[PDB]
Amino acid sequence: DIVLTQSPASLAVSLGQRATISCRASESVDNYGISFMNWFQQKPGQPPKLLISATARFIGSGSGTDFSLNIHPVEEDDTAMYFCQQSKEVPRTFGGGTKLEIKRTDAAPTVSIFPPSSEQLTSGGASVVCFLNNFYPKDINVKWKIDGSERQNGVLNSWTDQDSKDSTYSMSSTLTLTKDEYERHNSYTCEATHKTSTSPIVKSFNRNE
Amino acid sequence: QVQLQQSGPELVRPGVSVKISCKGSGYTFTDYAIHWVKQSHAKSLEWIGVFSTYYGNTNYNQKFKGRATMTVDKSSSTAYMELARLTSEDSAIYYCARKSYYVDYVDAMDYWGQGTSVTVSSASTTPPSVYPLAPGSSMVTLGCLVKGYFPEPVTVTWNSGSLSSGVHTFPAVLQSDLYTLSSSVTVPSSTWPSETVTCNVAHPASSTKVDKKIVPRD
Repeated sequence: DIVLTQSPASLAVSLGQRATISCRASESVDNYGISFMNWFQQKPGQPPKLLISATARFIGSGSGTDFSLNIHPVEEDDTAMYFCQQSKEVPRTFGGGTKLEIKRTDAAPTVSIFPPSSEQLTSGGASVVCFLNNFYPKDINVKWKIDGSERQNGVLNSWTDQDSKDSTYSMSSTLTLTKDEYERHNSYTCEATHKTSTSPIVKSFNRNE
Repeated sequence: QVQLQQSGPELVRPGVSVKISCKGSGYTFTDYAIHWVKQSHAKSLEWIGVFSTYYGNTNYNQKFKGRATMTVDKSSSTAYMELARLTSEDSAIYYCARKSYYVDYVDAMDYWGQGTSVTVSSASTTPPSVYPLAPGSSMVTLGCLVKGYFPEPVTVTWNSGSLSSGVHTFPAVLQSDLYTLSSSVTVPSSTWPSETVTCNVAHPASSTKVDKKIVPRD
């Protein structure tokens, strides 16, 4: 097969600036002056959408084995995965994708912590939920503390893709305990370390309140 | 408008086959071939093959080992793809796409179906438990925890879809053959609890719908 290698894996570009994404083919995808190369944009939850075929904000360039997609000017809704795809030979093949991130100003996460519902405790479980919403950049770490001691087991995290409107990220962290272990401790703390503050953001509750 | 409408999500046991459909509208279906594409995760698109709706000729990616069979019902403008002897490696979103030329002689995939999510698993269908997340007594953030269901998908809405801004519904996480997901909604503090906020959860696979009001803590 013709192998397509994209570079970089991800890039962050400011609004109005130029983004350049590379695709290298393992052999020529040209003949008769025609480049049999397409580009696709895939937004989360959506099918790929054809952007460019062969070689006005999206422009393809290149020849032989060397191709690139240029986006200019970059807009908020351009956050997406971008794929190259060759139609020079069967089987058709795709690159591994490049994530375009929109660079925006830093934004501190809005942190909210929730105790287990009475409904869940009745069935014998206890999930503590922490939402860390609308932050930028995407790098964040969440630490769970129980009575001041870090807890690692029972933590499950989920992240959103970058918001197509405000270019932020959100995260949900859930610490799941048994009702038995949960009722043996008093203080539960979601602790977030993010570029936006030197001190970690702390939200907590006490079970006995 | 050109539209390709695919069949719904499938949960299938290992070793069986699954047959998914792709119905075209808004164009002459037999004037365009149909591509099929597998997406096993966000950074993988793999071409399965291309089917001539007019002639019935097929060209397959050999990597599927002949396990894929492409057919058509011309009278209903519907293409089918059957994938046989399934394993967990076949769990993926499957797309159909129309073959067209935007540039002369260059095969492109120009309109795509919405995708069909196939889950290959022996695990049992299980309805979700829906837990409301209320804060104690600016903006207020409320939550909904949707726990212990299988398979995907669930749909979460707030106030039957009337609350759309300020919602974050997070990707589900699988553990021990059960999914958990959460959703938050942020609203003006003057609007809850003086007005009602409800989490609406639907789990089609278990034919379950649950509405849970977010009730202020007593």
